Amino acid sequence: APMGSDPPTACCFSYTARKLPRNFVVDYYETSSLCSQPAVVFQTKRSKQVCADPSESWVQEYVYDLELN
Amino acid sequence: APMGSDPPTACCFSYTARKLPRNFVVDYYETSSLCSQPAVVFQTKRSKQVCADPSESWVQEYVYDLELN
Repeated sequence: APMGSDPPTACCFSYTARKLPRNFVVDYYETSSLCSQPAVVFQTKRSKQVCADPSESWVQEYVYDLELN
Repeated sequence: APMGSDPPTACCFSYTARKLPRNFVVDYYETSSLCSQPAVVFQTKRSKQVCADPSESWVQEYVYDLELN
């Protein structure tokens, strides 16, 4: 059926500059795909969501910890 | 006070390919600014929002009509 048209896309334009302490990341969220530059988004406690360069190994590590417990 | 962190940004990655008939644009919405590539978003009746290249004169014209009545 006629699906949506072509809305924008929540793509990160940059990233923070400090690794969020595990005590500051209760969850996370990934970007879209349309834009050729997706990224991982960490959800904290006194903020909302923070973009993170997947190129930083610590980002992949925190994601793994979130996949576990 | 401690504002938000650095959430993603609703930036358009592309644009439709056909001018939306005036009978298909009851309103519109502009993108953010963080990303060096903002754009205008038209709100239709059987969709939601559609990105549009501000380089197309018809896009600037429809925006003017929306600023009037």
